[PDB]
Amino acid sequence: KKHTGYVGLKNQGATCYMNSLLQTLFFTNQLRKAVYMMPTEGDDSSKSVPLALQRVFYELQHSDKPVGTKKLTKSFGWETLDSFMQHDVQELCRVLLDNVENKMKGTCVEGTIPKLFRGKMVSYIQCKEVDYRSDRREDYYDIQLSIKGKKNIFESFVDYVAVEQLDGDNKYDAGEHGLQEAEKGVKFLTLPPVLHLQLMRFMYDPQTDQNIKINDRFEFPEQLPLDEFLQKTDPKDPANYILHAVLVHSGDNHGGHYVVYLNPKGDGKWCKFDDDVVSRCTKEEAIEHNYGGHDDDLHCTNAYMLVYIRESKLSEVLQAVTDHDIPQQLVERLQEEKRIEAQ
Amino acid sequence: SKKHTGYVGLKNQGATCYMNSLLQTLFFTNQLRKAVYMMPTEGDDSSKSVPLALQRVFYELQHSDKPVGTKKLTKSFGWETLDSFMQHDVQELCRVLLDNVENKMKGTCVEGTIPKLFRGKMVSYIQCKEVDYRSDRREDYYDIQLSIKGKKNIFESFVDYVAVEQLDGDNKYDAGEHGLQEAEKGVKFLTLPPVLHLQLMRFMYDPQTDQNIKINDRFEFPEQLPLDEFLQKTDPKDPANYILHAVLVHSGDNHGGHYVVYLNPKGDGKWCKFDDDVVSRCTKEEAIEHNYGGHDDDHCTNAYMLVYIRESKLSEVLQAVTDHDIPQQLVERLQEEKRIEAQ
Ligand SMILES: Cn1nc2c(=O)n(CC3(O)CCN(Cc4ccc(-c5ncon5)cc4Cl)CC3)cnc2c1-c1ccc(CN)cc1
Ligand SMILES: Cn1nc2c(=O)n(CC3(O)CCN(Cc4ccc(-c5ncon5)cc4Cl)CC3)cnc2c1-c1ccc(CN)cc1
Repeated sequence: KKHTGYVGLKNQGATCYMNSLLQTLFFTNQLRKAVYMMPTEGDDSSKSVPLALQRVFYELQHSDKPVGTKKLTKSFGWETLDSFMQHDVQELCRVLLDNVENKMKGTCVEGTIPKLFRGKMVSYIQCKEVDYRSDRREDYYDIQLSIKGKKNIFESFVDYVAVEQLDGDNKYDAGEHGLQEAEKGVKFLTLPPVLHLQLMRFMYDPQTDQNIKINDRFEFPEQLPLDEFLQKTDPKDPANYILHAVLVHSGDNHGGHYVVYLNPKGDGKWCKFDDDVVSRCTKEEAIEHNYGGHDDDLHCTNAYMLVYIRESKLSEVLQAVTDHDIPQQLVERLQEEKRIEAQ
Repeated sequence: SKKHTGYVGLKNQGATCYMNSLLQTLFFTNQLRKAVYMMPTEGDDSSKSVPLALQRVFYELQHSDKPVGTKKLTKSFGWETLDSFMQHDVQELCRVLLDNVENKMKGTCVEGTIPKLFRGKMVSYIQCKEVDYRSDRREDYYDIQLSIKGKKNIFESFVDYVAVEQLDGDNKYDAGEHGLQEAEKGVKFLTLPPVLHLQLMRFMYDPQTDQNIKINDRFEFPEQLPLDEFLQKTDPKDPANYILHAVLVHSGDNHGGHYVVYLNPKGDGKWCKFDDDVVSRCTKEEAIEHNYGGHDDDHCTNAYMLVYIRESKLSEVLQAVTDHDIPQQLVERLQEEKRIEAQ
């Protein structure tokens, strides 16, 4: 642990992106502190997902040996390779963050999950020839960006908010106005302090009747200005984002190699987390080397998920955690477990 | 205006002597402020509950741009008259306040925050010279009263504090079975807390007037204070190096004099003067050297209490506080309060 100050997670079976996600959440310090505050007193140790996350986080913060997850995987039910093949990374994030948000209801940290992670967008449909429009505001906790045909994150976001035509056979059913020509789009109302972006790195290919991986080059910046994708900017807080984590997949399949790059303090000092092995790495190894190979090389290593933190919130999100942020009760609970196990 | 410094004052409401000085001192003990916010003040009465009254003063100190009142707070613990404050020393009011919140933090996630911040351990011994008898008393302490008359500075006070006293001749020690014996009395520090409260003995009983008088002698205190040599056993993993945080000052010879506090709230050596409702930036010299007290050649303005913070604990003790550290429940309760009188 002393190489970097950070401890790894055991490779325990094939859980694909799990270890990567767990480190990403662990180093969302404000989330971690909120999780320690959950009132898991009466919870049963084997079935409680909130306690199990407390346990993983406690061990990540204090253990100098790699940390196990078997109680965690048992607690939310994904104990086989199939569970991870049949879910996307953001679905596992939703499973975990939903559990702890519900456990935080009625406590001092209620609402921590929404405040850190959920933004607001509006999706619209506008009829060209008649006076009819439909608006639906929608909350989101992650964004799935299209990469195929796009060179970088900015072009992905341009694509995401682009106006789409519904004419010809596409025509919009406008109800009492009949079939109409219209343009459909989405706009961002807000962006959250912690921004979870998944890249669409598998696409359904009819040729094989199965999904294949997209290995194309796709660039993302260390610093991400997003003000121009809001509907209305705030001069008092520009939507400037800072890269926190790069979740990486090497290979073409669920048998590939999953790792995560983080700079946990947000200072641009990066480490690579490869299950039990954590090592310091260059910024290039974390960012540019995970852009993905371009056509010429004749490279299946590339990012599928990025975490950005709003500039204006970085010091709050990444605020230091001391072991006095872990309640004595929980400390004793987990330390009792260690004594039972070691004998 | 609060924008001068970012800090707001407390109203001068009658003669509460050192109270406003001590409230700012505690408010800028950030780790303690956050714990106080975490207290479960659901069902207590606003005019009866001291823990709720402290939350409310702290909440207003953190959010209001007008000076903050204290009548609800003084009413909740009973000191409504100048006599109430005249009869107690500063550390007694501190003890009253910290006792209330610590009791209220039992069973909660922040249980024990008060001892962790403020309590040290000392051992007091009497050792018989000529017979085999020794009496040892371990004791907790939350504050230290330092003698200043005849001492030039804090180091000489601490030298005095731990100096061995001879019990012989007419002040021989009653050693019980061993009769009257000659012995040596002393004190040793086992631990020093992260937040160190030092009262200077600036009032001494004088036989000439048969009453207490203020001692206005020069007594120097440093910005950095190494204390390792006063520990019975030192720790090479954490030296007892302390950083000056606050200087509580008195002007006059009288409880009718002027009470102010100087703080550098962030511990970065940028000082402000807190003069009830008026907070202003000041130089380091006005906070420290100007409060040493007039050297005889010539001043009744001087420090009576200093707060030091252990070097190794500064970033934890002074960890920044956002409004996310205040539970939404409590915010609503205090905002309902404010609307009722606003109308
Ligand atoms: C289109 N799209 N692509 C996505 C994607 O990649 N991710 C990352 C992973 O969830 C999935 C891929 N792994 C790596 C990986 C494993 C095995 C193979 C493989 N096995 C056989 O062949 N190939 C290939 C790969 Cl890249 C990392 C985690 C997440 N969401 C994606 C979406 C999507 C878009 C909209 C919605 C509705 N809002 C829901 C989902
Ligand atoms: C000896 N000793 N001195 C102390 C002291 O100064 N403080 C600071 C104050 O509590 C007291 C002084 N005021 C300012 C002040 C007000 C009025 C007059 C005045 N008016 C007319 O005459 N004099 C003069 C002044 Cl300086 C500020 C707060 C606290 N504890 C002190 C002790 C002490 C030592 C051991 C124990 C047992 N552990 C208990 C107490």
